Amino acid sequence: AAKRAGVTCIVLPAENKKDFYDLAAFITEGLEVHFVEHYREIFDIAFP
Amino acid sequence: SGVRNLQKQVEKVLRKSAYKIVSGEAESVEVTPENLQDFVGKPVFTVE
Repeated sequence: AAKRAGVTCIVLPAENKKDFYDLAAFITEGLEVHFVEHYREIFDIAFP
Repeated sequence: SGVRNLQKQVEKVLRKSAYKIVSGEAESVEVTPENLQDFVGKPVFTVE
């Protein structure tokens, strides 16, 4: 769904770094993922 | 605390071994800890 909308970045809990990599590589082309666990991380990957 | 979930895992591993037997290459599957992530994939929990 994020691919359909033209999204070009995405942020997921680090605990799902597993499942996201099961997907076929063509599905994952063109995204730029940022796994994270503690919330402070996200604050620095959105605003600045 | 229950054993039901581990029962699911060991089941999965075994039947995948059967698939390596009946058509695959090895005549005798030998699970090893280094081998395991192949059969059952990536770790789920870590950060207890």
